[PDB]
Amino acid sequence: SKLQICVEPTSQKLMPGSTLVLQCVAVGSPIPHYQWFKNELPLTHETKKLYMVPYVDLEHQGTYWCHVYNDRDSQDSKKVEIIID
Repeated sequence: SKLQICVEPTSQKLMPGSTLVLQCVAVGSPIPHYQWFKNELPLTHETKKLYMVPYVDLEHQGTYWCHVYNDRDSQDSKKVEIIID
């Protein structure tokens, strides 16, 4: 079945100390895999539908997206901006 992202991440405007929660959910068979990126670099070990940072600071500001893939198809989520004010 067609790999397709159904839940797209959302941009957020956060304060230091707030929680960052990004989500990307896809359907498909074979079952989709995920890998999150920030500022063009993979976030190590962030291979889940959720990416969550409990207490944010300025270092978490940036542009994020998730690569979603299986052994036939792949899609990139929308790019979202996390602003830390």
